[PDB]
Amino acid sequence: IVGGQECKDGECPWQALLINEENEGFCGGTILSEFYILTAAHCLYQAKRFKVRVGDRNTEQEEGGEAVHEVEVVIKHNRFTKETYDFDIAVLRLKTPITFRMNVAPACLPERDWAESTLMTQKTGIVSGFGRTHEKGRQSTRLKMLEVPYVDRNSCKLSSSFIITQNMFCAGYDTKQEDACQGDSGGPHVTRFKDTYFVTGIVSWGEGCARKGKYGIYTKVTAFLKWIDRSMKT
Amino acid sequence: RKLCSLDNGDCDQFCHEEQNSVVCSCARGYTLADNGKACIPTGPYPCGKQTLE
Ligand SMILES: C[C@@H](C(=O)N1CCC[C@H](N)C1)N1CC[C@H](NS(=O)(=O)c2ccc3cc(Cl)ccc3c2)C1=O
Ligand SMILES: [Ca+2]
Ligand SMILES: [Mg+2]
Repeated sequence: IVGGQECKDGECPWQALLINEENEGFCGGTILSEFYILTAAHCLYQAKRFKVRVGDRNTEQEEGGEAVHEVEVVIKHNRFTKETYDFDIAVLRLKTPITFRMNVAPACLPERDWAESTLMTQKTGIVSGFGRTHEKGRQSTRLKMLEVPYVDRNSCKLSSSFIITQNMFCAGYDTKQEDACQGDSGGPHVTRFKDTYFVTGIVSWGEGCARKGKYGIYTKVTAFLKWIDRSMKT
Repeated sequence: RKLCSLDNGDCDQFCHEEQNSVVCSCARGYTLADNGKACIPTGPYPCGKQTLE
């Protein structure tokens, strides 16, 4: 995350972190239930064997609230394409159930119609992760969050050098130096409604980080609510 | 603005218009209160809430 601020104690409990063989984070995820994680399809080709860490806010030290879970089943959308990044979504089933606690809790899945008319018409959403704090820097050792304005669909289309499909949406700033970045992919985009946070997107891609005339591109969760429900049963 | 378009129909969470009337509902892990509008967490760590303990 470029700009924004630190997630303070208990503020981002749905954040998950995918860690490689060296125990280093390479992507994010969203906790949906005791057995399921939401992530990006493109994150699956960034490591061979990986696990999931929950409850962490500072990767420099183990304070005691962190827990690691192995992945039982990887459910990747069969329509994902590296060429356009369309259908950038995956669901992970864990071997053991997550223990909800301070800094560990699921985000709410909304219903499709209501989410589109009421959540996605709000002024902003919240993106979070352990990714880079600048386009060329190293990954953040602290979990960060950032408020990002929803961006008009037409304006986003005009600004992009790659096709913006109906399975995607745009959020962030034209020129202001705040955006998601490398390592944040797969993580949560949530929208607050009366002190309750609902998952509205998955961190997907951007032409670099926080560039002028450029926005952040997120997988549109509402397009995949039935698919998610089906993945959480089978 | 009428029904679900006027302040979310007074609902805490989901709002639906059924036969020209407001109907509220809640996410999994909440139950609708007796007033038919508020959403009550059924147990510990309900979805979408920042943790306090
Ligand atoms: C255009 C796209 C790319 O190479 N693509 C996507 C279009 C299709 C093409 N085949 C691959 N790119 C360019 C490099 C960039 N990688 S990044 O690590 O800087 C990155 C990753 C995810 C991001 C998410 C948000 Cl919301 C904002 C900024 C981000 C920056 C990246 O993703
Ligand atoms: Ca830690
Ligand atoms: Mg910009």
